[PDB]
Amino acid sequence: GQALDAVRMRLAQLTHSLRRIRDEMSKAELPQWYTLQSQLNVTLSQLVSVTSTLQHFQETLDSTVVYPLPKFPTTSHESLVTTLLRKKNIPEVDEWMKYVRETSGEEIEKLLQQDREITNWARTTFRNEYGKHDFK
Amino acid sequence: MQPPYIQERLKSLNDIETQLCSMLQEASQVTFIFGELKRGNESVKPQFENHVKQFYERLDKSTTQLRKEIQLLDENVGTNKKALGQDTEKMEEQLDLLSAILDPSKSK
Repeated sequence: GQALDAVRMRLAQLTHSLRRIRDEMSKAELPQWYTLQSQLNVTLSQLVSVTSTLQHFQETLDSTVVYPLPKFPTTSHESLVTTLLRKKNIPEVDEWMKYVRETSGEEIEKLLQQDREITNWARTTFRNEYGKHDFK
Repeated sequence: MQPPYIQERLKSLNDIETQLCSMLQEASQVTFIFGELKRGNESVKPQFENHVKQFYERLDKSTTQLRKEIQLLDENVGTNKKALGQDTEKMEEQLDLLSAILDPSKSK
């Protein structure tokens, strides 16, 4: 419950930041560019923290089993239950990665290791380039 | 016109921003080339080293030259005034006009 509690508080503050950026964008007059950058960076790094913390506690979330309350009436709130129950993605993202995979399209494994060696080589090359010139 | 010193100062500054533009352009080409390098054709691999080296050497010496300019600012300290003579020069030209008026052989 502790992990889900931390997820709750962090997601609540993320939703609060979203409500903020919403009600300062809803104005008919656009504020200064710098305030928009500050709000963007803060909210976006907060989203990063959301992702990282959700990553950290996957085991606690998975272990939990969902069950409706005995006191909760489904006869009158079945629509509300179904609203939270449904999880299928929005369609546009679906065909989005479908076209993405269409465009992308032992052989695969050796290309994978070739990518490994290119990555390592590029990292070493840029380390050497940084070391070549004194930046301090 | 301005004294020459300011002229080469502004030339050096213009060179500075042109070098910055060249650095941005070379960043564009290196970002371009890395894409196909990730794609998997090794022909343009040698060009990558040259592009990276030229990009870094363009990034460094530009900042170095700008640092030299800001340093020049440090020792350049200590190194209507025209109005004080302005009326005088006006005076001069007016009398010149009178001369042109005074001589009828020069009014042609």
